[PDB]
Amino acid sequence: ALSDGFVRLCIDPSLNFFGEGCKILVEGQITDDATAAENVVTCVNSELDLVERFGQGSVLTESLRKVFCMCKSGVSVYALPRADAAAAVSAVYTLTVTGTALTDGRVQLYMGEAEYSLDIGVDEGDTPTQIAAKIVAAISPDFPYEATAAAGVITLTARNGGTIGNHLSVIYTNLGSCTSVTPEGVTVAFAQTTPGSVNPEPNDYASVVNECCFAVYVLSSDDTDWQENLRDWIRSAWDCSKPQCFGHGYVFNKGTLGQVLADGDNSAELSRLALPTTYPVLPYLTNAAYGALSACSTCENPELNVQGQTYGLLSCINMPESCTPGWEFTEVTQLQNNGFVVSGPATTSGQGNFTSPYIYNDVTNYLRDEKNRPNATFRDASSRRLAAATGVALATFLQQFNGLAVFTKNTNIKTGIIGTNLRLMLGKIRKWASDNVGVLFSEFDNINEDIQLVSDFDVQPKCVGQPGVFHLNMRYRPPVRGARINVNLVPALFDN
Amino acid sequence: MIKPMRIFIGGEELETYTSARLQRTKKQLTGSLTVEIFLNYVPSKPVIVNAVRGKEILVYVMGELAFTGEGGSDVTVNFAKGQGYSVTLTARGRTKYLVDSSHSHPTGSFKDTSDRKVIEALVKEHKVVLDWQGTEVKEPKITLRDGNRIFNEIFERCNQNCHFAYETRDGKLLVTDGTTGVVGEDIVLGQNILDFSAEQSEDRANSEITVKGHRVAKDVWGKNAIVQPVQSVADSWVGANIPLTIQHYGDATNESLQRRAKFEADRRAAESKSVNVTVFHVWDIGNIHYVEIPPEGIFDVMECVSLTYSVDAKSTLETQLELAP
Amino acid sequence: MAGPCYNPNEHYLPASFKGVPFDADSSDSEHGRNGAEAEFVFGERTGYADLGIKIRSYSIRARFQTNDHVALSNAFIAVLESTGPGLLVHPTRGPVMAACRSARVTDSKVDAAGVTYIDIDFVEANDTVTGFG
Amino acid sequence: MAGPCYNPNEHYLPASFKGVPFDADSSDSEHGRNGAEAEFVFGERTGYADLGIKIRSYSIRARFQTNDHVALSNAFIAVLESTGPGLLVHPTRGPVMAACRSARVTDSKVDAAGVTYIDIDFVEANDTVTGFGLVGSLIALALSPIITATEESFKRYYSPENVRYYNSETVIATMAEAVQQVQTGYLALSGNDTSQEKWTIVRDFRNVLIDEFTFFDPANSWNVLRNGFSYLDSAAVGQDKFTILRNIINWSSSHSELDGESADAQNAIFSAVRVLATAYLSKAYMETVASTVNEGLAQYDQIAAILEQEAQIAQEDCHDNEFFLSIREFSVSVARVMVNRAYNSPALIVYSFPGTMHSLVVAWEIFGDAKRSRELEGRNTGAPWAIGPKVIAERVRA
Amino acid sequence: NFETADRRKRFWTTQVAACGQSSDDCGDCARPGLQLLCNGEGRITIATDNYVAGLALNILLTDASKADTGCGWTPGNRGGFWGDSFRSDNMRSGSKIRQVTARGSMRETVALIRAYAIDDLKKLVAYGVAKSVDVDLTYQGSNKIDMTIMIQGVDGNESRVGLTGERIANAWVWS
Amino acid sequence: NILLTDASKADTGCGWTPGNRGGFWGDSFRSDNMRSGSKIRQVTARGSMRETVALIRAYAIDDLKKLVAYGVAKSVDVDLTYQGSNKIDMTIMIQGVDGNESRVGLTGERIANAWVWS
Repeated sequence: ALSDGFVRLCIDPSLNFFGEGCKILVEGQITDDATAAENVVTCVNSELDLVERFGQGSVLTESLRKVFCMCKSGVSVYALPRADAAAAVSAVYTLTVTGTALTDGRVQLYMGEAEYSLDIGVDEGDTPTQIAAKIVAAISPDFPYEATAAAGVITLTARNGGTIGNHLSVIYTNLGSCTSVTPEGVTVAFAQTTPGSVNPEPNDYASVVNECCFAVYVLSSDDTDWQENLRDWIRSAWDCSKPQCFGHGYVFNKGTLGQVLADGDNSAELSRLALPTTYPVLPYLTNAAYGALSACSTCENPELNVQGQTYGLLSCINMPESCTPGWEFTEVTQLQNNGFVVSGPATTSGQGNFTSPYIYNDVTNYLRDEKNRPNATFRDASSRRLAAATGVALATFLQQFNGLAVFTKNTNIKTGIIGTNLRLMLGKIRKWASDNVGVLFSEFDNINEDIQLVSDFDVQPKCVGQPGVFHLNMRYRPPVRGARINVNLVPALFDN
Repeated sequence: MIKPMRIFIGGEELETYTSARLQRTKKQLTGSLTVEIFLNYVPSKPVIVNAVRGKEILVYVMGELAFTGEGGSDVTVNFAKGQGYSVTLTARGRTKYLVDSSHSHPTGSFKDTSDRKVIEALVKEHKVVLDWQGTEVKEPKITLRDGNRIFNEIFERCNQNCHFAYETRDGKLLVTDGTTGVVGEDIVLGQNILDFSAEQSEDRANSEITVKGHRVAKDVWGKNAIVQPVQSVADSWVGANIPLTIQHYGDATNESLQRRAKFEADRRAAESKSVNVTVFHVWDIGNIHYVEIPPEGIFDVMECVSLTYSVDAKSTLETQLELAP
Repeated sequence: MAGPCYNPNEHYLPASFKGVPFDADSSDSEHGRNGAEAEFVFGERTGYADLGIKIRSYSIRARFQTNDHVALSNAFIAVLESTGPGLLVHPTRGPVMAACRSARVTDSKVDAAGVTYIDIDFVEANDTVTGFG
Repeated sequence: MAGPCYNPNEHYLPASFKGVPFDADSSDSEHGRNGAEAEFVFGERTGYADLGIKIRSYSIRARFQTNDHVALSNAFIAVLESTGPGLLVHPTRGPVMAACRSARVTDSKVDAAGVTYIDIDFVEANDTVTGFGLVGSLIALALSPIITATEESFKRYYSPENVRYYNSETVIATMAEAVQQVQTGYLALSGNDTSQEKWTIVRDFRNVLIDEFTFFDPANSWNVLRNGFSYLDSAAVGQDKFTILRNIINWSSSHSELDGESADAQNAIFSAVRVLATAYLSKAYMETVASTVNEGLAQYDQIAAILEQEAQIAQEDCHDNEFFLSIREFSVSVARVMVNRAYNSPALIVYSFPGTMHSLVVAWEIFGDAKRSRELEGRNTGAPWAIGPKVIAERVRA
Repeated sequence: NFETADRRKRFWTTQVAACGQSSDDCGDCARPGLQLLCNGEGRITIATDNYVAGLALNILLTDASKADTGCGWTPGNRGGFWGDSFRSDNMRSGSKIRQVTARGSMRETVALIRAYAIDDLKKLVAYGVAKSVDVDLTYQGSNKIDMTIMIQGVDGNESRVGLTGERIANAWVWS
Repeated sequence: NILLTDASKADTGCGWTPGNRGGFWGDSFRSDNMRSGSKIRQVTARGSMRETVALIRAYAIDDLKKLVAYGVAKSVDVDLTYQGSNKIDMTIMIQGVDGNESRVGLTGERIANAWVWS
C-alpha cells in the first residue's frame, strides 16, 4: 500500500527469505558457559550466534560449525543441547618439549582438524624449553581442549566430560628434516594420563521432540546405549500405531575390526559410520559432515545416492595422508558386507600430504528381516527416502475420494449423480501407479496382481463392517541401480 | 537521416546525384571526383541544357568540407536503347591547370635562389595559393627544362629534398616533409573493419642505396667536383644484400645526397607494407591511427596515405584507406 | 470483410487510365525502403543505414465480357501504347501517375470464346525538370 | 501443443511497428553464423573457421477485416514508407529494432472483396555512429602529455645564468651528474650489442659531458635529458629495465640544501628526473605478464606512492600549480591501466582441489591439455609433484 | 604469498526490512532500505551482506523508461534514470512490472505480469551476478496471489571441472 | 585395457570434481586423434531393462571398434543375449591373422601391426 506509488501493482515482499522445507537436528553436549536451556529444542540461525549460545569449544559448537560449512543454504537447522553427567571425568593429555633450539626455525602442529593448525617461529637459537612451549599462546580458542602451559610441559584437558574426549593422534614436524628449518635438538613426546569416565543417557525423546517431523537426526556421541535410545525413537516415528513422522539417524562407531562388528544390531533406521582406531581427525566432525551433506542440502531428490567422489565428498574436512590405508582391503569388504559405511581418501597423494575423505557406499545397517529371512529391501539408504516419499505422495492422491458418494450394492450410477464404485476406484489408482514408473517405482512384475481394492463389507463377517471403509493392498519395487554381465572373450586365430 | 554528403556546383545544389565517388591520394598532385546524374528528355517539347564545361565544385561530407574543384572539367552523356539515359561529371583540384599547362617562365633559368622562391614564381601565373611548411633549401643553380610541365618540375625538384607535394581539401597546395600529426581513430578488428589485405613484398626493397653526381657550385672542379661527392645510406630492416645505385640530377651536395637517399628509403619501405581497409559508414589523409589484426600481428601505429568515399543508389556506403608506415 | 452490410461498389474506386474507363479485376502494389545492411568480420554486432525510398509499382488485371469485346479490348491497347505517362485511378490506392511497362493479352477461340483478359504492370512516374538540377 | 489448456492470446505478443498496432498472422526468422570451410587438395581432412554473427531477418503477414479496411491498410503503408528504422514488437521474438525492406499488398474486387493481405520483410538494424566507429584504447599509456608537462616545469625554474653567481658552479655540476646516471644505465643494458649505432651513441654521450658550455642553456639541458632516456628505454624490452630504473629513482630522492631561488634551480633537476623515470618504469611494467593478482597490484602501489610524493612537493606552497594538475591526472590514467592488467590480463582464478596433485595432472584436468602445465610453474609455489591443494590458473573461456 | 589474494571489496547493499515493516488492515509488508550497524563506542557503519539480493531489489523497485504512446507524458514522470546515458553495456535501468494494464480476464493480466518479471530480472545473468533466475507464480483466488523468485549463486572458489556453460564473471560476491 | 578404463566424461552443466573427470593425462601427446579408455560404465537406467541393455551393447561396440583403427584386428563384434532378471551374458569375438601372408586377392587390406599375429 504505497500512497505516492503507481496504480496497478503493489509488490509487498516478505520480511525473510528461505524455505525450510526440510529440517536437521544436531544433538550433543555443551559446557557451563553456554546460555541455552538444556533439553529444549531451539533453532539455530548462523555462526555469528554460536559460542555464546552453546559455550566455547563445546562438542555441540564444533559439530554445528561443520554443518553450516556444508549446507550453506537450503535447509533449516535445529539443536538439542545436553549437559554433562553427574560425575563425569575429563581426559588429560601431555605434550613434553625437550632440548634447546640450536638454530632459528619454525614449529607447526596438526591436531583434530585442519582448522586448529598452528605455526609459530621459534625465536632464535639457545631458547630453552621454558621459552618454548609458547605453543599454548598460539592454540586457537575453539580447540575443545584447554592448554595450561606448565613448566616445560603443556597439558591438554578436555572441555567436556565423558568418553567423548578419548580420540587423539598428533602429526608433527620437529623430528625429521624440513626446509622450514626444524630447530635442531628439539623433540616432542605424546602420551595420555587419564581417560573419560561417564556419559549421559537421556531417555526423554518423547517429550522434547514429541510430535515434530525431522528429516535427519545427527548424534555427536559414541555411547552405544545413547545411540540405542535414538534408534528406538525412530522406530516409533515409523510405527503403525499413529500418523508417521519419517526420519533417519546418523551415528559412528570407532575401534578395531572386532569391536566395530559387535555393534551391528540390525538397525534398519540408522547408518553407522565405521572408523579405525587411528583416525587422524576427531570422530564426530566427520559424522556431522556426512549427516549435513546427506540432509536436504543434497537429498531433495529422494532417489539420489550420496556416494562417489563427486557427490560423497566431505570437502569441509582436511587431513594428511597416512602411512597405511588404515582399513585393509580384506577388512573393507567385510564391513561393507555387514552393513557399514566406510570412507577413504579422495585422491591418492604423497605420503604426508593433505587430502579429503569421501564415502564409498551409502548403506544403512539393515540385515535379515522380521521373519529372520535375509534380504536387501532396505539395504540402500535411498530406499528409506523413497518409501517415505511414496507414502506421502500416495496419501495426497487418495484425498480426492474424501466425501465422495460410493455405491457398493447396486453398481449402476444414475444420470447426473457424482459418485464412484470399487472397479472405477481401482482403475484410477492403477493409472497413477503405472504413470509414476521411472520416478518412484520400477517396472512392475505383474501390475494386475500387485494392487487390490476391497470394501470393508467383504473382509468382516455379516453385520460387522462399516459403511464407506476400504482396504488398499499394494506392492512396489524401487528403481534398479545395478547390473551384472558375463564378458566371455574369444580371441580366435582366423578360421572362417 | 541528416545528409552525410552534400555536393555543390557553382552555388546551385545537386539534388539528383544518383552516385558519387571522391578520392584523395597523397602520392600525387591533385585529388579527383565523379558524380552521376539523371537527365530527362521528352520529344517535341523544350529542354534546357547547362553543359557547363567548367565551374567551381564543392563536396561536404557530414557537414564538413572534403574537396574543392576547378569543377566540371569533363562532361559526358551516356545513353542506351534499354536501361536509361544519364550524364556524368568529373572534377579535380584547383591545381588541375598546373598538371596540364606547360610553364611560361619569364626567363627560364634562375641565377641563385632557394626552392621556395622558385615554386612561387612558377605557380603564381595561374593564381593558386601555396601552403609552405617545410624547410627552405638554398642552391646555386636552378634551370627549369624548356616546356616541361609544371607537375613534372615541382615533383622533380621536391624528390631530392624529401618534400611531399600533395593537395589539401581547401584548394591550396601543401608541401610537407612529414605527417600532419592529426590523430585519428583506432581501427580495431572486429569493431569497424569490413575487409583488409596486408602485404610484404621483397621485390621492392634494398638494403644499401648509393647516390652519385657531379658538382656545379660557383667555382669547383677536379677531384672535389667528380669523385668526391658520393654518399651511401642503408635501411637495415631487410637482412639481405640487395645493392642499388642512383644518379643525382642537380648540384650535388653531401647533405642533398642523403636527403634524396632517405626519400627513396621512405618510398620503398612504404611500398613494402601496403594495407587496405574498408570501414563501412562514411578525417583527412596523413593522420595517425592504431590498428589491430592479431592474425598477422598488426600492433603498430599507422598513418593513412589515401582516402576514398563511395556511394551507390542501392545504398552501398563504404570508405577505403591505404595505410603504410 | 466482417458483417453482411458491405457494399463493394462503395469502397472500390472505378479504375481508369488517361481518362478511358476500364473494368478492373485485381489490385496489387509494392513498397519498400532501400537499406545498407552490413556485418563486420569477427564481430558480434551489425549495422544499417537508410538510404532512400524505393520506387513503387502497380499491377492490375482487366476483364472484357460485354458484347463485341474485341473492339473495346483492341481499342484499349492503343491507349497503353500512347507515348508518355498519364493519370491512373488505382482501385484502392487512388489517383496516381504511372507509365505502362508491359501488357499480356490472353484469348482463345475454343477454350474460352467471349472473354478477353489482359494483365498490366504499371510503374510510378513523377515528372522531372530537364536541366538536371 | 500438449493439453487442451492453451490460451494463444496469453503467449503471443500483440504486433506493432513504430507504435501503430496491427494484426499479425505469421512469424518467421533467419539466424545463423558465417563460416569459412575449406578443403585441401589430395587430403583426407577438412578445416573450418568462424567469422561472426549473420544478420537476422523477419517476415510477417497481416490481415485487415474491419469496415473501411482500405483506409487502415492504405494508412498503415504510409508508416512503412517512413524514414529510418523503428521499434518492432515481433509476436514471438519480443521487441526488436528493424527496418522494412519490402511489402506486397494483395487485393481483389470479385475473387476476394473485403479483406486485404500484406506480406512484409523486415531486417535487423542497430544504430551506429557516423565517424566509421569511434573507440578508446586501453592497452598502452600516454606519455606525451606528462613529458611535455615536465618540460614546462623544468624550463620554468632551471636557469643557471640568473642564479646568484656563487652557486652557478654547483647547479651545473648537479646537472652533469644527472646525465651521467643515464649514461651508466644505458651502457649496462646494451652490454652484448655490437651494432653500428652503439658506437655512435657512446660517442655522443662522451662528447656532451666533455664539453663545458653545453649545460648553460636550458634548451640544451632538457633535450639531452629527454633524448638520453629515450635511448635507455629502447635498449631492452621487459624485465631487463627494472633494476636500472629503480637505481635512478633512488638517486633522485635527494633534496637541495641551498637557499632561496638557488634551491629551486637544483630541486628542478631532482624532481624532473624522478617523474621521467617513474613514467618509463610504468611502461616497462606493461611489457610483462602479471604473475599473480596480488603481485600485479603490489607493483602498481609502488608507482602510485612515488607519483603522489611528487604531487605534494609541487603543491607544497603553490610552487607549480600547473605541474600539480598534470601529475594528478597522469596518476589516475596509470591506475586505469595497471589495475586492469593485474585483474584481467590473463584473468586468473583460484581453484580448490581435493588434495595435492602433480602439475601435469592439474593442467589436464582444468584445461584439457597436459602441455599447458608450463604456465603453472610461475604462479604456484611448491614442488612440481606437490602443487595444491589450491591452484591459481587461467579462466577457461570455451 | 598468503592464499587470500582477491582484494576486491564490497560496498553498501540495500536490505529487506532495513527500516522495519509497515502494517495495515490488508497485511504486513517490508520497508527496504540501508542498514546501520553500531559498535561498542558509537562509530556506526553500514552493512554489506547479501549483495545479489540487494541488487535484485533495486531492479524491481524502480520505474524504467515508459513506451511512447502518441499522446505523451509530462517531463517529470517519463521514467528511467538520467545516468543511463553514460553506461556502455547497451542496457537501460529499472523495471516495467508496474506498467501493466488490465487486459482480458484476471488470468491473462497475471500471466502478463509474470512475463515482465522474467524480462526484467533476466538482466541479472547479463551482468554476471547469477547464473540463472526463474519466477514461479500461482493463482489461487480472487484476492490471494503469491509469487516466488529463485536466484542461483556460485561459490567464490571454483571446485567443479568440466562445466557445459561458463563461470560467471563478477562472481567475487559469491551469490 | 580398453574395457577396464574410464574415458573422459561428457560435460553436464553442473560439473565434476577434478579428481575423477576421467580419461588419461597422457592422451595429449598422441597424434592419432583418439582418446584412451572406455565409456561403458557411464550408462544410466533409462526405460525398461531391455532398453538399458541395448544401450550398453552400443557403447561396447563403439569402444572396441578402436582395435581395427590401431590395426591389431581386422574385425570385432559382440553378441549379447537377455534371458531374464538376473542372468545376462555377453560374448566378444575378435578376428586375427597369421604372421605370414598366405592368401592373395583380398578385398580389404592387410592390417598393419600384424607382427603380433593375432
